[PDB]
Amino acid sequence: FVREDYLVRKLSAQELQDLVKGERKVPLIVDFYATWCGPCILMAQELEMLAVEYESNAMIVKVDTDDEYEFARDMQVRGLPTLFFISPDPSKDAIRTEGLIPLQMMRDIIDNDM
Amino acid sequence: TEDEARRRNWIERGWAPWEEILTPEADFARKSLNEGEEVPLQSPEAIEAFKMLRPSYRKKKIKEMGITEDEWYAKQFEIRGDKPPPLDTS
Amino acid sequence: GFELDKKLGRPHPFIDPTKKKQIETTLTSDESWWNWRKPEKEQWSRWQRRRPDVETVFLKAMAE
Amino acid sequence: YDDPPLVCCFGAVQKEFVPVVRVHDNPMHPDIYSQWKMLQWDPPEFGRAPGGPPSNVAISHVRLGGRAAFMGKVGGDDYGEELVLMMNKERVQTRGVKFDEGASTACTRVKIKFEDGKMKAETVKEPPEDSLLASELNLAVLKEARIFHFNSEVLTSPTMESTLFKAIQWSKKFGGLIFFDLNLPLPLWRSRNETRKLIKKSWDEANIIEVSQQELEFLLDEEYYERRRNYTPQYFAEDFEQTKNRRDYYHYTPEEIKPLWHDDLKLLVVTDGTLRLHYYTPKFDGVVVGTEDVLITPFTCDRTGSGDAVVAGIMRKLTTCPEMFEDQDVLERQLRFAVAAGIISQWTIGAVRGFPTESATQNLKEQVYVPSMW
Amino acid sequence: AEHVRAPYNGKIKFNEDLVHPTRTRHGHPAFLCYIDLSVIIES
Repeated sequence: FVREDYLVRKLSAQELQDLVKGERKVPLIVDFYATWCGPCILMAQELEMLAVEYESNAMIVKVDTDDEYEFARDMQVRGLPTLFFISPDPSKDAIRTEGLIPLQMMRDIIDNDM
Repeated sequence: TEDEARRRNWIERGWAPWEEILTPEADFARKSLNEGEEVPLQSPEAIEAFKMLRPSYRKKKIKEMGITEDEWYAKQFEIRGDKPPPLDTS
Repeated sequence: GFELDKKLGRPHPFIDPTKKKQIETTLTSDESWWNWRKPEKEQWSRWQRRRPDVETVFLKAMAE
Repeated sequence: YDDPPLVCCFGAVQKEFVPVVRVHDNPMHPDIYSQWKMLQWDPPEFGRAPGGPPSNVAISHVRLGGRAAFMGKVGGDDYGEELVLMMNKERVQTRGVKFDEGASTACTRVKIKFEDGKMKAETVKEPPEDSLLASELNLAVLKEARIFHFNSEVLTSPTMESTLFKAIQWSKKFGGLIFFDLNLPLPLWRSRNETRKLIKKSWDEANIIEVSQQELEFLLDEEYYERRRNYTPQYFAEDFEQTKNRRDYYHYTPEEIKPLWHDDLKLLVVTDGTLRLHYYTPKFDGVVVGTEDVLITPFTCDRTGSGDAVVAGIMRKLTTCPEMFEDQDVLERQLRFAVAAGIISQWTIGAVRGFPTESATQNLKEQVYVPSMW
Repeated sequence: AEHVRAPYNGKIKFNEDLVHPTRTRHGHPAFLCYIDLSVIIES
């Protein structure tokens, strides 16, 4: 009866691993964030807008570094905010971005590289 | 009366008239406020306490007594009142 | 020099430097009561800076 | 060469991107980011005055009245132009910025593996930000610049590390001072021994080093100082001040710092946010008392970039007041300028957006400190 | 009541033996003057 206010789901490292190992058809965007990081407030609003634009044509998820610190380090996260763009084609390699990139830049990566 | 209450405070509540080593400002406050609010100080204690508000006057007073400054600093940490009867251990 | 600038209204010190004297020596915090002693450390005030105004800026520009 | 003297910032130009990431034990709601500002005014200790990319220092240095040039590489795409247009707007020299038309700015190609039942990534192609070559260095900048500034983020890239030490050689040949602003990224917090080996070569080349309190304790012994802070006398305090249960502002002795000291080091600064600036020279040491007030503006406070403003304020005064290295009283007065710059930087959302000007910083310094400390 | 303010900077000069010590209602030491005391400020 009441629509939820937030579209981006928070996933554990174990849940994210199964999502990556499993079969996917849409691009997978993974956000690493922390509630204490100031720029993550700005990034959180951009990814919610990106989820609205890509209703079912993309899957937007987020991972907290306070809960999955070891997982983030193994994923080569050097700082926050960090985004991973994972293609549904298993041969293509993922794209890792750093910093508050513009919303249009995210769309170009998803459309042209994902 | 004000003899049993004092004894009661000593025995039941552990009262003792412990020495209070006051600064010249604190010593002047207690001696002057007993006279009034804004009045000419008349008692010799409050008049002397008014003079002692200046450390320069204290140094002049100390020299006239022939003692050093540190000795005067030690004389203020002295037990006041009467002394107990000296011990006689047999 | 002085007393001619003063007569004409030309710029000059308000007090003649020749007829200007020091204020000797005053109480040095040991001959003073507690309420008249200078604090050992300077105290923050919120009034410690001079208020800016138009007059200060114009006077400096006219001085140059 | 015009005045003020030029400064060069070396590394990657990024928008925001806080590098120093550790684990905090007080998380807010994972979705309601309106609660996250409460962590800006009760921050983790490693995030009290966070640093950032070297481009933040260059921008902040120019706003404080200095002149700065950025040395690095961006891609030939649209986001690369936006970063360059950001630094040109802030009047940062960009002749030292090289374009790589075949790369995408701030984009790293990585491959995902599933080693020992866990998900890991490995770098396939580094971004243009971490791919500046030695032949691409602008030697006119390195000749003119009096301070060469870089962070430890360049040590995470094999290409930049080789390029970094060629830039240092040229800068020293031309008499420039080397400023190492540590700002340890996430990987370098894993273990003390691996990090000390990784940074030792760059540590020895530096004439000026700025580290946070957390970084310094991590490099020496993290558990010893944590135990030291948590000690409470069992029966009575050793002095009256210990009874007040005040915050710990421990000043490290120069003998504790000795494992990190070398011959060419002129000034070591340890920052406890903007609250304390511990300084160490070959001749003397001491602490500058500062302050912070983010609760004065609870809805616009943001600590990101305040570490860069402090570093920029230090470089602003070092270039124009060379006697800071030898005079302790002069050094303390000039470091209070850096404290004021850090305070203002915490009053605005966004690092670049909130960097203060010189006159605003000078005004705050005179308002906060009594006139005898100016 | 009326407050007398110093018209110039300078050094106060008077004979403290002509006045009587007192404590004010603000807790400060002061002197009570029962005569026409002459106080000098050397500016």
